[PDB]
Amino acid sequence: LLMLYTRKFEPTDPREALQYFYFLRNEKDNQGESMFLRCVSELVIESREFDMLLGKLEKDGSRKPGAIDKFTRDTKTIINKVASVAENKGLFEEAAKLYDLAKNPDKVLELTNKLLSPVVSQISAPQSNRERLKNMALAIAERYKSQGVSAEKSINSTFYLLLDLITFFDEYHAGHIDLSFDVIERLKLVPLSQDSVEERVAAFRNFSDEIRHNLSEILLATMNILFTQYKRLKGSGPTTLGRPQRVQEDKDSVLRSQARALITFAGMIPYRMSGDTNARLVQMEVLMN
Amino acid sequence: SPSFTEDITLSAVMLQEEDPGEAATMSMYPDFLKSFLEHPSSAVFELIEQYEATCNTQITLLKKIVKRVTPGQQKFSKTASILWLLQQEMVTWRLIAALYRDRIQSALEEENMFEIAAPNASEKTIVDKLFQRDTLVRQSQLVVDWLESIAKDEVGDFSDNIEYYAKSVYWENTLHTLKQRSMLSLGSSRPLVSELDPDAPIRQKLPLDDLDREDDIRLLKYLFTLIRAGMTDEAQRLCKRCGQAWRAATLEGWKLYHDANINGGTELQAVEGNPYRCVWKTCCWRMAEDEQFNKYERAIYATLSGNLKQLLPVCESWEDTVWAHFKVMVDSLVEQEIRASIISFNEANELPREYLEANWTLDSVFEELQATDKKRVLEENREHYHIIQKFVILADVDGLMDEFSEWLSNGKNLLLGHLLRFMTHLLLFFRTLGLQAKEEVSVEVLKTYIQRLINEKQIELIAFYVSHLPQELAISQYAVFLENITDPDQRQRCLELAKEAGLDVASITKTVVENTRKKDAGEFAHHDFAPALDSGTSEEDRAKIDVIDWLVFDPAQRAEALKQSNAIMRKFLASKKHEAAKEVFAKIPQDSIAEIYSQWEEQAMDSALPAEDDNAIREHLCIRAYLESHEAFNEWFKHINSPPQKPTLVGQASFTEKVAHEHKEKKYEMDFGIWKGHLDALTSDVKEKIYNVLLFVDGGWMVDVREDTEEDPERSHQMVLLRRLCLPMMCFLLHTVLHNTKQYKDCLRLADIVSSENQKLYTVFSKTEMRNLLQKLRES
Repeated sequence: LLMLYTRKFEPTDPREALQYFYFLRNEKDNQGESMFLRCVSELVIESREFDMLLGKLEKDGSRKPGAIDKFTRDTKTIINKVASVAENKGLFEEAAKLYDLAKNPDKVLELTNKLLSPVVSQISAPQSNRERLKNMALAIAERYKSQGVSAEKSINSTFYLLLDLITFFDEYHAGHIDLSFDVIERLKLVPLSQDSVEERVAAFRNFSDEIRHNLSEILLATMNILFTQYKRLKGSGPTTLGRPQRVQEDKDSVLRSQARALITFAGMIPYRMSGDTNARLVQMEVLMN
Repeated sequence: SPSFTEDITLSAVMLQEEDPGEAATMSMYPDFLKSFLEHPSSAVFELIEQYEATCNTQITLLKKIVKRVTPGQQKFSKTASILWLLQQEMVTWRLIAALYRDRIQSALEEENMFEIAAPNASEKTIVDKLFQRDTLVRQSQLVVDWLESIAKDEVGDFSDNIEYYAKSVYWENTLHTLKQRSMLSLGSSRPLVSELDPDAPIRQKLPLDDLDREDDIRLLKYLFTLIRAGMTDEAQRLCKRCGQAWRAATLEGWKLYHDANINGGTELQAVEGNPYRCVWKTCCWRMAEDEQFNKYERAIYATLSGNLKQLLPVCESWEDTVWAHFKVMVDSLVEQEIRASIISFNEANELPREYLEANWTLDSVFEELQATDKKRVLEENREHYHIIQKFVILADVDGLMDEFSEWLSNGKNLLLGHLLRFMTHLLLFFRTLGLQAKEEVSVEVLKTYIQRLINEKQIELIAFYVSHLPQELAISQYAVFLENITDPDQRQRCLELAKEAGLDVASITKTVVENTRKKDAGEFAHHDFAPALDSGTSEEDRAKIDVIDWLVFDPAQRAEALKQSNAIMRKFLASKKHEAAKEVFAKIPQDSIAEIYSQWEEQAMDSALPAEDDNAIREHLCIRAYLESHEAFNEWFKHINSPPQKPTLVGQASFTEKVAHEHKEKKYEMDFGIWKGHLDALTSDVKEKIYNVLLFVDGGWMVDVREDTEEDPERSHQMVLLRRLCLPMMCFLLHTVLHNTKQYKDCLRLADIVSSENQKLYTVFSKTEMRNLLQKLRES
């Protein structure tokens, strides 16, 4: 009877349905959870409206009170459980926003990693859902920077690393090869000499499986830029567009050291990657030397 | 019958819902197809009776639903309206079926129409001659039989229902009041008849009592309806109920006279009536010109006269007005050949000149119907069923096709799935009659109908109806269908149903393949490395991946499946999705080439074996070899990069530490031996396969016998591109491996051997590349 009568006005304004739910506080299941909890979760899913129910952050500050806050207590637990059911239904962005309301950055940062890692792996096109996810993630990052909100430092550093990675790929896709270059050496993941390979090894075990996957694309763009540099220098002789031959030769020698170190590390990584990636690594590096 | 029990019971099990009509609609079609199974396509009439019977059972089903609806719910008012449209389509079935069975009988009997004779015997000879001779009146008679069969079906048991309408006291109120006037101290100041005559009041102008006259009017509804239907047995029934045996007598003034007792003893052949009937109808004609009647008598005898103006008042329906058209024209005709057959041309009856000389045709039926300035008939005229059935009568094929055109212009929302099916049966019986309608309109209707049909899915339904199409369209639509059939159970079931009901599935799968090829394609570049900033899976990529299943399901499609799979392997690699290539290789069996070879052998025929199957064998093998050498090089590269351990180099330590160093050195011995053995085996195998793909077919690659630009110029372009792409680095990697293995003597002979223009392998290296190989030979 109750649930059918709720059906009579499910899409009505929120708090109205809330007093209906309020009667269901006394009711629950001895086989698990409460009908109250399940219904509030499902209906707020249908709602996608929160600033009145749980309240809202002014921008990111204190949570302004919600409607249920007046008649109910300890609403952060409801926040967490509801966003848990949301992500169980795959409602990732809204669950993340709800934990932003909850002040629980851990799952927020984890999930934004799983969100950005695929979209980061595509080209930089204006008005893209890649850009949407980028924007929400950078908003999260800026909020936590301003707030001093600190997760496990491993995840924090990896996330700042990722953000710098998007900066890199944006430069690459815009064709600002020099800017992307500067970005990568300040990212200091550039093994110019063979001695940086074991440093890259040390960096590797710091990584989770997902970024371990994405290192392949990272090094792909890397060798792309490297080969462009070497070929452009080779095409620039001393009688064409300047760039004297001695400087080009010395820089190409340094670059060849870098490329051979890159291939050595690519071979001596500890977990298996794509054989296509391996072959392409080797064949652009032969083009390099 | 079980059909009625099923109707009521499923009405109970179905009323919970709110759209039972379409559920029953789909429920109809399996019966359609089963019936097509049990009976042939020359038995279309029995098909029509089974149509009507089953759709009548469903009529009853919707009646049961609508009546089981509680008051105050028009949610099933839609159900009742659809049920109404259902009865309209039913009567359309009756109309067309009878009309064209009469058409068939006419076509059978065309060569003996019309007669001539002179009066020699009883006038029933005149009568049955007249009935047999003409067509126009014949179909008029049949359509009248239609309408009044409708009427009597509506009637049914009005007999048992009048059990409760009955009064058998003649003018009881006038009776009792004149009795009390004669009976009491005080009479009444009220005028009444002294006579019981059916014309006692109006002849005497004297009043009658309201209850008297109004139970009269009530029985007038009863019998008026009964005879507008002509329900004559019930007519004499009601007469002999209420004691109007006078009126029952009045009923007989028109039915003619006969007798045939020219045989045997004095026995009844016919005694029926008074032969004064021609003049008696003339008398009724003039009584009509006299007017002053009740509605009922006015209508009945203006009917018995076919008097148009005094028949105007009572008939206002579309059915009533067309009915009256037929009645009037049938009468005028029938009396015309009465006077024609019975020899006379002098005065024996009087009628107005225009009535005598009015001509009659089936065109006039609908011209009158249209020209009716009565808005009831006018609005009924625009109703679809009416237009449909009057086109049925008229055979106006151009008007029908244009009208269907405006229907489809409005779309399919006005033409529900059952409407589309009904127009479909329309066209079906057209064809089984060898009558052909306009084909683009037909295919438009059918495609919209099949759109419906697929909205209601049910693989068992689709194939026969699709079998009615232009070939390209039928192929495309069964493709759209079966590509959703993705679970092997109903998949194979759909294949058996398709092979049973037409449109083989194999050509369907191929057509899916080339349509997929037509939408999307992969990269092509014989220059080093595929251009991209970031790369990943595409919708086109997945579509090309997943079009394959349709071919791979059928074991018989293996040849073309392999051909297109190798082509898409080419697209994989040239679009830099070798991972897609390897996944598809894992998907496809490794013995497919041998299976195809064995199958072409098993037919005991190998002469018609073209270059093509054996080519497909070569592509499959060449992709296998190139990919395998690829992961072999990668495996050797990863293995060499994984040393067992470095030698222990710690200095002075403890005795237990010395034992630990000895254990470390022994472990180093085993690991180094195993790792080096594997490394050298991998090195040897890698160079072996390098030569195999570098010294294959005169050092060729992807090479094939048929590179015809008549078959595919793009195939040749792709293949030369593949060689120009893959050859350079393959040679350079061989140079690097041999140099690392200190095989510089092999580098010098291998670097000097890279010109095979026999199988397109001598013009794949470039100026900068040949410079690079010059420096490689220089390092060696």
